[PDB]
Amino acid sequence: KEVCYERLGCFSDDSPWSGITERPLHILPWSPKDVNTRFLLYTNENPNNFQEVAADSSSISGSNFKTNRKTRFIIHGFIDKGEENWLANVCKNLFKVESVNCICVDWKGGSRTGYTQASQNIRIVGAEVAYFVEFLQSAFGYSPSNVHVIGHSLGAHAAGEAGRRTNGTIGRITGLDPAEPCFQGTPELVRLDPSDAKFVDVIHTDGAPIVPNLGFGMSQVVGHLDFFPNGGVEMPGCKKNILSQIVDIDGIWEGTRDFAACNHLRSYKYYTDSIVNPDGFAGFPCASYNVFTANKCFPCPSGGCPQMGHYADRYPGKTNDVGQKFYLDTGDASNFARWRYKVSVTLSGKKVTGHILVSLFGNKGNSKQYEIFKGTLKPDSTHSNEFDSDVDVGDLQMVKFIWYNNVINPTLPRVGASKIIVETNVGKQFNFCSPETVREEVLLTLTPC
Amino acid sequence: GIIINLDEGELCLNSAQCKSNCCQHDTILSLLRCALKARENSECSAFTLYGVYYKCPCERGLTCEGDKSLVGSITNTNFGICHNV
Ligand SMILES: CCCCCCCCCCCC(=O)OC[C@H](COP(=O)(O)OCC[N+](C)(C)C)OC(=O)CCCCCCCCCCC
Ligand SMILES: [Ca+2]
Repeated sequence: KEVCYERLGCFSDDSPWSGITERPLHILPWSPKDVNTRFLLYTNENPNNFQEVAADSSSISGSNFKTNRKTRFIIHGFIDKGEENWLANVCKNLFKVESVNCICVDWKGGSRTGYTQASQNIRIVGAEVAYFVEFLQSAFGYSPSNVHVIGHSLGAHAAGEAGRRTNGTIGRITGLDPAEPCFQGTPELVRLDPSDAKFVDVIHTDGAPIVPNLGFGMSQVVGHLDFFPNGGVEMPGCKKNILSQIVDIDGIWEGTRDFAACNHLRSYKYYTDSIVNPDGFAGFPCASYNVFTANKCFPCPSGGCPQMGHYADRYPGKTNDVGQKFYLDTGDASNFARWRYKVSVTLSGKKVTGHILVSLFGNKGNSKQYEIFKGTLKPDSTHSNEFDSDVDVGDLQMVKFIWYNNVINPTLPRVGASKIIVETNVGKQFNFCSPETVREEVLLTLTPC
Repeated sequence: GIIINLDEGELCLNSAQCKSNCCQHDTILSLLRCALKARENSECSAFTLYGVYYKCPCERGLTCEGDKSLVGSITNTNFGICHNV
């Protein structure tokens, strides 16, 4: 059952668009008149008011779009509109680091309707974004390599159509938590998959099952690089009780959204944050997440850790294989950037039972004490742990050690650290030494060695 | 977390609710929600009677150095910086 439109072509409910296990219902895209896609242009010139544009020379000509800079299209998902503040705020962040044509794609006439129909309307949106990219190339000789399509959830698959239709020539697509229902498990046609663009990178933040767990994003790997922050299933900050979740640090709206879809919306908050933290979301290649937390995937390889987000395209190995998984950890609330360190403590003093904590000191800053070990503290054993500092402390100048236990032992024992070694995510190792042991709750400074 | 063992960011009426024993808020009529104990070289308040902080107290081994003695600051503004002793 085909449905053809002028400029966009025909749409048919044939397999695999309908009638597969994953997509039973035979539904067609609406529209084009109804979905009603609009390109709301924001540029460094006009950072605050978009100017609506279209695929015709008098619109591109009459606006701040410059063919001399890159074009980053942001596509939203189910239920949003392109006027939602997170699309404008990816732009507001992009302008701090570049001259870019930021086109927010609004398709709310097709997104505020039943999910099964919003999954099909995607097709008109991808068709609509392709035509504008085709037209920048025909009219203004602007190569698809300059185009980046950032699409969140159902918008990630919209991006995947855009690239499919320009087959593979667009620069990159960034699928931010691609929607799982009606896509996970289906062929490359019907979804975002590494072939729809020259580079595809994904951020996975809700990889749980839609039923039973109401995990909106997908767990499957659809990009050259697929990043799984906090292991991609459950995000820090998202398990806050409904009243402090809705009542947010500003926004009943941003609160309500996170009550409804926290994890799933965390993907564009990490991306938005990466723009201005260019080293702050390093990606550790690992067999899994459980291994990464087993302290077995650090540091980065001589090669590098890709940055999750806006600078993943700076990763040298980026298109070397499809579906490469990177694990990493972020913050619970904004400024999600974290800097993982590894620390090995070699103990001295009396065998006691405690917690040992470390603090790092470097030229750029210092840190929270992190816990490296809690257990039998036997002298001469070593104990390492990796941890996501919230501060990149620079080059290490000092490290201070402190322990405490739960039960007061009147023998009054003293424990210390003869050698602590901090290793950075690149592998820089800094060694520190001290011959002193200290009491419970006293802070042992260790100096360079 | 629900009404005790509150995670940082959970709305808070008294610091013992919070896992970090620190309920804090920027200003006076501000919603109080669980936060950090302060680290070395960040501002801090000394432990108070009042229940929620404007500046959390320090990590262990650390001393919030400022002028405590003052009744008045021993009310809500007993602030300091976390020094190791
Ligand atoms: C149970 C089966 C449902 C099937 C659909 C599941 C989603 C799968 C694809 C991912 C969705 C996507 O593309 O990202 C789109 C996201 C998430 O929408 P959602 O994930 O559907 O959340 C499900 C709940 N809703 C349907 C209500 C969204 O935008 C959002 O901020 C959703 C925020 C809506 C906030 C509720 C506000 C109420 C009004 C304002 C009060 C002042
Ligand atoms: Ca595809």
